[PDB]
Amino acid sequence: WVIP
Amino acid sequence: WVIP
Amino acid sequence: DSCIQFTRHASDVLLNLNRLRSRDILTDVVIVVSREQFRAHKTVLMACSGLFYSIFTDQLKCNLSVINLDPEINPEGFCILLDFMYTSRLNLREGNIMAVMATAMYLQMEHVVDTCRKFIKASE
Amino acid sequence: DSCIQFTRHASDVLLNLNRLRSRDILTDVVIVVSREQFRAHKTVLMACSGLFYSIFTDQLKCNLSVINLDPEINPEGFCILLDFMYTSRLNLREGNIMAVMATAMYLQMEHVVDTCRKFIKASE
Ligand SMILES: N#Cc1c(Cl)ncnc1Nc1ccc2c(c1)CC(=O)N2
Ligand SMILES: N#Cc1c(Cl)ncnc1Nc1ccc2c(c1)CC(=O)N2
Ligand SMILES: [Cl-]
Ligand SMILES: [Cl-]
Ligand SMILES: [Cl-]
Ligand SMILES: [Cl-]
Repeated sequence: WVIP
Repeated sequence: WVIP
Repeated sequence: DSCIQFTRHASDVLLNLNRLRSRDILTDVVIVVSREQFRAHKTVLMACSGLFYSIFTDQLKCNLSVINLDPEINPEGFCILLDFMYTSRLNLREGNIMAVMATAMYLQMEHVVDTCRKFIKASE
Repeated sequence: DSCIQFTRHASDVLLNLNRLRSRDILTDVVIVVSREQFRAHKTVLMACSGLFYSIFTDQLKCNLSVINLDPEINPEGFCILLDFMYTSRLNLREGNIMAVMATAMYLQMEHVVDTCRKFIKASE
């Protein structure tokens, strides 16, 4: 999971 | 396009 | 093999599947969550959810145009997860995390359950 | 928005769509290319091809279960492109590049046409  |  | 790969292909396919969903093009099922209805493509639902994969590989249920979810399922939680299925983006907030996690557990979406557990553990 | 994103989601969706195709699950059209037949999902074809997007948004053609391609279309070229649609992997070889490019032009798959043009220019 990432900060897009 | 890339070499996968 | 000796194939070449187009990096953005999977993302572009998903963007187009979401555009089709928004325009109600070739949607083949309506998911009913208490008073709310959500139109979708069976193949996308199966590709994202262990529960939908089970339902639509069933010899009788594969032909249904309406699927009614358990009455304990929160419509907003379902909406957030349906958006995630079609975009890879999860709108996870303090106000919805419990509903999102419970819905992801029911839908059998392990990666969502995992990030919800981690975000909850960080706040305790 | 304040969304989080699951990097591998789009790739995992496409992998599952390909698994469904291989098992002939919820495939809703057969593409006929001279003596050869290819089963697929209309939504995936539309999401990858300008030609299929046009065909399946047509009020009459959207309901067809069989689509016959132009007799000049090479089945191997079509097969390579259908595999690309479901995997992001293009099996481009000296022996098939001309057929792949002609098929990609007909199917309106601009990124494939682009890499074929570049590979051809490098060999001249
Ligand atoms: N459609 C399809 C499908 C196929 Cl073909 N093979 C394998 N899994 C498929 N889908 C599916 C099954 C289980 C789970 C998910 C997706 C996400 C998750 O957390 N659990
Ligand atoms: N399905 C869908 C779709 C939608 Cl909804 N919106 C926009 N394009 C869509 N698909 C589509 C149209 C044109 C082309 C491609 C795909 C690849 C390419 O080279 N040209
Ligand atoms: Cl029904
Ligand atoms: Cl997931
Ligand atoms: Cl027909
Ligand atoms: Cl393309």
